[PDB]
Amino acid sequence: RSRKESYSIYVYKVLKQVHPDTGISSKAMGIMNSFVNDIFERIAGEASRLAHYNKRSTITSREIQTAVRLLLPGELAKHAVSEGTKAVTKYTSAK
Amino acid sequence: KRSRKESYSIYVYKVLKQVHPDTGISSKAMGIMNSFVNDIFERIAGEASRLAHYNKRSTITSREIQTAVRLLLPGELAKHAVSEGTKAVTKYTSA
Amino acid sequence: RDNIQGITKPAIRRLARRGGVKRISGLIYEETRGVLKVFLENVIRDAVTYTEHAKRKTVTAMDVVYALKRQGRTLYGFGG
Amino acid sequence: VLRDNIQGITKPAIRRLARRGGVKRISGLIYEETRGVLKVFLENVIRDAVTYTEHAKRKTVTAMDVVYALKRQGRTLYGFGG
Amino acid sequence: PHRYRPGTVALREIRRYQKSTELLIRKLPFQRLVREIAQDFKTDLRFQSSAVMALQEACEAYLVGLFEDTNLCAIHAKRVTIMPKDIQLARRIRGER
Amino acid sequence: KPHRYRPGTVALREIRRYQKSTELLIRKLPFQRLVREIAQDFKTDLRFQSSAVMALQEACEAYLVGLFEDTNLCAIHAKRVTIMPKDIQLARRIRGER
Amino acid sequence: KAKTRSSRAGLQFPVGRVHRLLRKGNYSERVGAGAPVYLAAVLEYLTAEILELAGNAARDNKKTRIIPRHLQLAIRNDEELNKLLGRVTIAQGGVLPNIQAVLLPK
Amino acid sequence: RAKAKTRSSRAGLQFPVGRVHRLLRKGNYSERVGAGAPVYLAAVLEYLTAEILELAGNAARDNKKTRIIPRHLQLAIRNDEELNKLLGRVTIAQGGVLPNIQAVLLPKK
Amino acid sequence: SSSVPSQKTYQGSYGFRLGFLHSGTAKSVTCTYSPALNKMFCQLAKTCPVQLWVDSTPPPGTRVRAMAIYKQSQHMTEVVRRCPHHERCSDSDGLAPPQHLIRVEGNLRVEYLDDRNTFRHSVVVPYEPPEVGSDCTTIHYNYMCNSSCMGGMNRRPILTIITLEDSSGNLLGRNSFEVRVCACPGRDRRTEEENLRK
Amino acid sequence: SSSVPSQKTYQGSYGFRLGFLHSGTAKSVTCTYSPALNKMFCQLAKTCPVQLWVDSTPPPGTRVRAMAIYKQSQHMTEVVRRCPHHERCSDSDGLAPPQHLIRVEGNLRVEYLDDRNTFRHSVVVPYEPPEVGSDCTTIHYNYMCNSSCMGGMNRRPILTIITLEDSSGNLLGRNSFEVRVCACPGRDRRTEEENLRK
Amino acid sequence: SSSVPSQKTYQGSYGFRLGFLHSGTAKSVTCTYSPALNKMFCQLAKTCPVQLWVDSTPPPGTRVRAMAIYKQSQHMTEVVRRCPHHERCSDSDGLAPPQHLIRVEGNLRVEYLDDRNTFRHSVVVPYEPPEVGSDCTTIHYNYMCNSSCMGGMNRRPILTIITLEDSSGNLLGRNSFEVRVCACPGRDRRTEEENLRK
Amino acid sequence: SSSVPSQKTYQGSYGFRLGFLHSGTAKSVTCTYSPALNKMFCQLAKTCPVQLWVDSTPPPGTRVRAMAIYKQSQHMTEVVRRCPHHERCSDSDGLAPPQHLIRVEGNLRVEYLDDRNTFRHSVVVPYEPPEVGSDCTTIHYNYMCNSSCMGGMNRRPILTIITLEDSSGNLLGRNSFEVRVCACPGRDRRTEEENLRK
DNA sequence: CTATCGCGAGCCAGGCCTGAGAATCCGGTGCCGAGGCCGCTCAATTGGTCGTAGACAGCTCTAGCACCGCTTAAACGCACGTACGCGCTGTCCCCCGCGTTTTAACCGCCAAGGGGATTACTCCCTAGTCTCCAGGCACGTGTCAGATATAGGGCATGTCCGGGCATGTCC
DNA sequence: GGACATGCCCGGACATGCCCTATATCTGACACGTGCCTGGAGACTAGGGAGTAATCCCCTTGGCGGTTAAAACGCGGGGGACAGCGCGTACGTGCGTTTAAGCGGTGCTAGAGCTGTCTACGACCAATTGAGCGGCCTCGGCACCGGATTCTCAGGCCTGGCTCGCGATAG
Repeated sequence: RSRKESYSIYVYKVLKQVHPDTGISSKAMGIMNSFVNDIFERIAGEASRLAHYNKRSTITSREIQTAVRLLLPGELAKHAVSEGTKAVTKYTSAK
Repeated sequence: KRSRKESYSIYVYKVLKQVHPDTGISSKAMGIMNSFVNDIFERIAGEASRLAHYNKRSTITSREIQTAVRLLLPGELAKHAVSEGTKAVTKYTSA
Repeated sequence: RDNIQGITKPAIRRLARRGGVKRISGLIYEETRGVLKVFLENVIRDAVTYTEHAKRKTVTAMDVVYALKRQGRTLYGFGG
Repeated sequence: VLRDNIQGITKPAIRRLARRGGVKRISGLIYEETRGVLKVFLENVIRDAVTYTEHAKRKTVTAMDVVYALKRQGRTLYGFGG
Repeated sequence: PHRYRPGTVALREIRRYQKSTELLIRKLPFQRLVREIAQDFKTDLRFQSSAVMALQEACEAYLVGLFEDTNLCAIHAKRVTIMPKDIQLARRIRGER
Repeated sequence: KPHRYRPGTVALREIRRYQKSTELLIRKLPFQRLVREIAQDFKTDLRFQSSAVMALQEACEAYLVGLFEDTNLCAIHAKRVTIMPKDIQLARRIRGER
Repeated sequence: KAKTRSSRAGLQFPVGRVHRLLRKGNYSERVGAGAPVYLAAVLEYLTAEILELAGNAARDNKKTRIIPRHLQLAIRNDEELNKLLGRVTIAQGGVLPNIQAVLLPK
Repeated sequence: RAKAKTRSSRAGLQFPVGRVHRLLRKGNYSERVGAGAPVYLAAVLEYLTAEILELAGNAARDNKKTRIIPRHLQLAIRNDEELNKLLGRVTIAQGGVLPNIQAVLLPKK
Repeated sequence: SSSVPSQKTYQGSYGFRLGFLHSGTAKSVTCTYSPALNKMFCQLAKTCPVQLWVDSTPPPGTRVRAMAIYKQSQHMTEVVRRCPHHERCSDSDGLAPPQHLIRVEGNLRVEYLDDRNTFRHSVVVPYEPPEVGSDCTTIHYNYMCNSSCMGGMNRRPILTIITLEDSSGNLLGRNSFEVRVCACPGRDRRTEEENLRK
Repeated sequence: SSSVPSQKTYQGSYGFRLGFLHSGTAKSVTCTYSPALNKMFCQLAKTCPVQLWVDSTPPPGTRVRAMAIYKQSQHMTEVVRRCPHHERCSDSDGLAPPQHLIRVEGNLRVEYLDDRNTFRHSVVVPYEPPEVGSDCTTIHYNYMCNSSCMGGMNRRPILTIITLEDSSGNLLGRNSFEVRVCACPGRDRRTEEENLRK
Repeated sequence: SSSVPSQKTYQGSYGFRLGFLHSGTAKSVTCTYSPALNKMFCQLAKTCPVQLWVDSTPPPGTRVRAMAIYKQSQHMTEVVRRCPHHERCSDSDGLAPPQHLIRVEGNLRVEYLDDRNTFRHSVVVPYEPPEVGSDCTTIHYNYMCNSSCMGGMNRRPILTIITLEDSSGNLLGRNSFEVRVCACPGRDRRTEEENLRK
Repeated sequence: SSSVPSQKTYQGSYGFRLGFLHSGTAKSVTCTYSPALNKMFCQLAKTCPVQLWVDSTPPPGTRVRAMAIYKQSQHMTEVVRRCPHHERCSDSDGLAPPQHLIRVEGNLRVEYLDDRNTFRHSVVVPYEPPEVGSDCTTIHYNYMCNSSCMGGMNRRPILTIITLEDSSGNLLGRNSFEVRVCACPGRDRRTEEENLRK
């Protein structure tokens, strides 16, 4: 009964959203978890450093956005910024 | 009178006078020394923070710092630095 | 524009000499120019990104230092 | 104490590794250099892994120690924990 | 009897092992080597199974990549056979040598 | 007849000269014009600090010198002396920049 | 009744979990409300892109389940993903079936 | 009140224990920091500074110079295997490169 | 065999071509040729006429050689020979060795060769021009196993290679055709021609 | 052969009878027995179980011999043997001579005889009383040519004669059954059973 | 010949009779017997079964002889022999002289006689008693020319005379039947049977 | 034979042609010629007149030779000869060897040749200019087997080649015609002529 | 007259001397940036308090190590042939090196303005705490999918034979 | 001669080969359900960090002029890139042997992991003050310069030695 931390149910929901006919093996699930954790650490670390360099003590969406622009390639950065902005705007309206 | 800007200049000069009493330092070279010290600082502090996080440790101690130094510094350099740090910490604790 | 020609043939020769090469083919110069330009695109991109995040209109030396550091080559002598 | 285990990395294994790397023909002299390179890799990776193990007050090198060592050496490995 | 031309079976083996995913280094000798090197770093170490598999995956990926770069350097010199000097050049240019 | 050195003697002399010193080898102003030109393709009406351009120039020359070192080593590996574009492409490919 | 921020945002990754991981990562003393939403959203997007390509590769291989090999094919075949993961090794991924032209027979 | 004396003096070090401690506290590394961590860190930083400055001074005297310039720092770093390893990915401004000619490039008799 | 005989068509200096009779595809016609397939269908031991056409007459001493090889590339190095049963049965014409697949009938000057280097069997006769009126020379071959004989051709298709040689055995011309030796040539020819549309 | 082995059923003192499995007549059937025809239909080199039944146990040293003869009277004197192809192919189990049609599988004490006087082949094993749980001893035969093999049985039906003999080969009992070795035992069994009504 | 063999039926002490199979009149049946005509119709070189029936078993050493004679009285003194063509063709079974019309197939103990005094050919085998669980002994003859062979039987009908003899050649019994060797036994049998009504 | 005689028509310097009588086609006719087929149909041993026509008279010592060859190319190398039966029968005219197919009747100066090199048979007579008042010289041939004789021509068509040769045997002229030797020339000629329309 | 030996002349190689460029050294002025001193200010120190986290003890139970046995696939040693690395050679082209012309980089000097850093005020945005509840994560039960082998089911292709034609025969 | 007599050929059709596929069964590895509990969501609070506005000044941008060193261009040539060729040897391929890697079962104990407790230790906060930074001044590093001295390396010339050719003498 040792509770752990994984994104398994959320990865499976996204997969079913994009391809509701494909499964995933344990090794593949481990690779997806490693990938997501690695990305997370990279982006959060760059955002943290960005905030420190600019004498900012709060993690806000502008540093996240700039960090995404720095780390992601061209089309990936543009599509990620568009999806993030639409989603944050919809949440802010929804409160 | 501008804002307070911290640097290691006086400490670099004191160490230099300890090791080379009759040697000076140029501004460009002092800037290079400051860049070096700050870079090492960032590397060691970041690795120690990561080490402590990995082990579910909430306190910064001397063991993670020493281990980080051993990871980042080469062999004989690590041994000498570890020896100096231990002697210095035990002498401080005596006070 | 035409400003890529301001990094002249003798300049690429001098940089290559400091790199230790004794002879330089005629086809080397455009290749070097391309490599240099790509490097600049990546560096300046990161620098300007940092500048804009700070709500500034002038790219600073510190912006460049951060760009170089994150590119994987730390530059000493310009602060930080 | 294990002794002369370096001879367990056989010639056909190195040949197979080269095949996966796209190598078509391999000189007989390749093997000692490859063995040396492999050894170097091990001394660095294991040194970091054991350093982490000792800091953690453990006597068993864990998979996370190795993955972290690889990450801090820039050769991040996926599949054994994040 | 029948004999294959030099090069066809090498290419067949390259395709075979690049198509599949099984490990190419033997488990037990790799573990023995790792343990041997470890005695000179810390005594009576114990190693997890997933730890040895991690070292083996990392080692095989590193060697395969190094052999890719070595092959590219050899072909660059209008050669096909890899030489020790090829390995040394690849490692020097990668910046570890 | 006027004096003339055989091919290479003067090459080595400039190698020794420029490896002994540290003063910059690329012209400041043409590089500056290039940097501002390239920059307007990311953001228009951008400004540059003087120390920013000098930092970029120092970085560029260090990068090029290292790349030329590696290119020379690859050329020598191929029992050649004169460097060519395929040498540059091999050096950058093996470094992982391509 | 309790309704989560992910549900209000129409996203799949958990806003609460990303928020807690940011708060406990010793990254900053405060974190804004929008930052974990943005980060979680980027993660969904990247996951969807990788799973899309890996599924495509699986179907090209007449496989219904994605395997590590398909993940390696997806990451290495896509120019921007390979750049993003330029220094990443995927275990059991293998390599791309790439053969240099000069090595082919005449 | 007792006379004020600094931790750096108590430790026999030149780098400021108080400042390094403050930078660790404010560097967003952890909520808590021990008293011995900044002492150890200051000791390692002082040691590395003393060795680099020692080698740079040696190079400066070899060049009959009494003032350390970036060239001497670059020479000192690159002429030491362990410092060169530690600073393998660092470029020194106005440092130049080590004098070195491959044997194949030298003239032949 | 250490080698594989070339099968490349080569009309050469003398404009050497093959011709075949117009036999239809009655179920059991003894020998019938398919232009669509360039394939002869014939019964075991039955007469198979092959016409030799030339634009000009080759010198006296010129010879005509026939050799079979397997058509499928993986079988090409295997020598085509009679099966163990037919090899042993008592059907030699007094001229042909028992293991040779291909015989020539009605020629006293026939020679059978078992090549010491290639191990290939072949049958050779002197080339004879036609009379000034006639336009071609006919040679009559017999195939002494069915394509299906187990331990022999074992259902593998073969090619017959016909070469025109000078008196030293040097190459003057070459042609070839596929062969199926079978019980019902007409049936089998129509089946394979139909399958061309499939 | 100079002689023909008797085929007369003789149960003898020990009440010797044969029995066979109840295999049906389907496709993929490797061995099926027809009570109507007293005929086994089996595939080449497949297991053919034959049960030996006795009313009482024969003495230790008793042997069981199997021999094939042609069923048709005009062929009876011809020794049944493997065809030239199968004789030459490399399928010997290390125990059986290459030319023997009938093998016993799974018995180290098997002997193969080539009778010096009659020229007949036969295969003999020691008789063993039935195993605990069974009222019969099963022997497993393999037939190493199809009935249709050219140069061999050449489509002539054979009988297998199973003899219970003593150490000196004296007769204690005899039984026999017809055999067809073929590619499709179920098909062929049903055909011959249908033809019984014709 | 100086003489003519008697053809008188003589069952003798052992009750010697002939029997024949019930083969029908299919156009080209290999061998068919006509009770109406006491005549066998058979193809050249094909198996012709003749059954020997006896009421009691003749002594060991008893032999069975077959001899052909022309049926028409004016031809009776002419020795029945193979024609010049078949005599010369290469069809001897290794046992029978080339000029003998009648052969026995499948019997190693067959003897062929060319009588020094009568010039008659005959073929003789040892009489073998039927298995005590059987009714008759079958001998298999082959006739090696057609009745129509020019220079041979030349379309003259023959009788086959079967004699049961002791070891020495002493007459134990005699029977006979007419024979037509022809391409279409069934056709020809039906024709001759029809003509009986004409 | 090692060779095949040329059959090319060659009228030569003397304008050598053949002529034949106008016999009709009563089924029983002894010898009838078909202009449509260039084919003689004749009965065995019956007179077959062949006319030799020339534009000018060849020199004294000129001879006329007749030789048969098989018409079908695959049989061309086989020497045409009498069958074993007719070879053995007692029908020689005192002049012709028993194995020669073609005879000349009514000429004491006939010679029969068995060529030592080619193994071909032929019959040759001196050429005689026509009797005064005649336009041609008639030679009378006899054919001594039927085309159907088994072991002989065996139903294979033949050509007769007539050559005019000088005293050394050198060729002066050549003509040929097909021959069928059969029981009913008129019947068979009409049948083959009718089949021309088929 | 031919052959052998000796002497003289020419060519090639090696050594020595001279010239010439590059470096070293000496002085000189001079300049500007590093070192030191002083005012100030704010950031480290000291002293005390309080929450909490990690050091240690102790219990559990997981998995890593060690071993035995069997199998079989991989490694290994060797034979052999041959393709490729490497050395050598020739060719030609294109890069170096130097002289001459041009141009623009740099230094200095000045002007302007704009934006970067600073400070002050405000307000709203997030940590902290509480209360609750639902989602996510161990544990678990069966089920679904894939591969393999057995049943139909097609072709794959030889042999026999009835029909119908070919061809002899004769009162 | 018409009517049969009688053998031969072959298309029809069966005998009986072999692969060809489809369905069913068995084995192996994986989706979803459940319970719970703890981490996430709603609500309220303070407070301080961030947003915004005004200011100032410095430091970035733009322009003029000269001048000189560097860039551009031409051209001769030589040496280096490159193509071709020969060879020999080292490596690819195959085969029989052997060796150890792998797999499956079993043990046990070392040690990872979890929980409980409490005390040492680090956050926090107020007062102090002295260490460290900004500004100003000066002098010495030391380069920057220029010009004479020292000098090593390269090239050219001269001398000596060796080899080849010619002439003379002797046999």
